[PDB]
Amino acid sequence: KKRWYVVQAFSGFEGRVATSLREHIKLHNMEDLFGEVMVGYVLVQMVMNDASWHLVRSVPRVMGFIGGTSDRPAPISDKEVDAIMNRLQQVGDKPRPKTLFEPGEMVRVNDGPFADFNGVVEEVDYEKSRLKVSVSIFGRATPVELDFSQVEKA
Amino acid sequence: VPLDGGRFATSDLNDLYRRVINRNNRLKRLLDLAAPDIIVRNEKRMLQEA
Amino acid sequence: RIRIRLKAFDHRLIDQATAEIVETAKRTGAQVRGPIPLPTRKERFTVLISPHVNKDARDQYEIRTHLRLVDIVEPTEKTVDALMRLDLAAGVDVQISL
DNA sequence: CCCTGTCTGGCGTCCTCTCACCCCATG
DNA sequence: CATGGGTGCGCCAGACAGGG
Repeated sequence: KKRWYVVQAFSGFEGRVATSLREHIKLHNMEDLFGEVMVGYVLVQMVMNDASWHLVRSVPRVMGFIGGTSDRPAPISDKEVDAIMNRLQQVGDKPRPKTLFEPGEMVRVNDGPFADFNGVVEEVDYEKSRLKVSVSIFGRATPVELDFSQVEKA
Repeated sequence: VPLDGGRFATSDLNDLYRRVINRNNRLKRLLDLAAPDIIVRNEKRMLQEA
Repeated sequence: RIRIRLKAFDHRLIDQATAEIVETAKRTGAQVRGPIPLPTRKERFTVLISPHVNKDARDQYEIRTHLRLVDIVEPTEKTVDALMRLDLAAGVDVQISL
């Protein structure tokens, strides 16, 4: 059984640290002691022998593990485990919006010259994915069409 | 203030304050995301040292 | 495709309004199809004026109405930027359909 | 607890006059 | 383009262990 651990790298060289780590594994052929490597912190499926600990800290541009102590470092205590699996699916099938708009509902604009302005959606168009909202510019309401992502629900 | 050339010769306190604000923004984002214990302990420890 | 409709009554005050919004767009975006007008709109109403009698005194008044459409050609991130909270014509209804 | 050894901190003159040089590095 | 992490000083003195 291989449990997870957290590795600190020089922040910015993280993909190169991950590649060098996979290559040090396939050099010193402790292939049965490493499962994956996930991407300034690098997640490693691993077991704990002192040989594998020296291996990961002998990988270049790696500071060390992050745990309670340096004798027996600590398995990443990820509170979200099965929830993190669903959070990876959430980032994967990105939850997107088509035309979040409603009559008389106030909205917020954060894109184009109308950004930083609020208004109401007098008309909505889910088929055209466009919301009809006017902005109080110099007093007169300025009915303009904004996308659901172009404006926020108020 | 800049030097003769034009590159701004920045003071040391701007490095210190900019570090503290970079780390504080990172710590607010990790407490938003509910990172595990060891991540936010290192994050708060880096803020303490900053 | 971007429409700037302007809605008011008289053509003697909107005439400076079609001058201010094509030229200030020219200095920033310079992308406009030109003002294309709309038929003048008339609201005539005959009303009785004698206080309690005499269905003959009907005086014709009218609240006149005019509409002019600017129609800039390209969604410019400089025309809208400079002319967002800006409209010379006072007591007017601007409709910047983007 | 009463003395003994260690471990870290705090500090060391004043005015001037030039010079030289101030973060890589890179996908 | 923008950010991200040496090994030559010497005395005083008091606080922290360390026996004692």
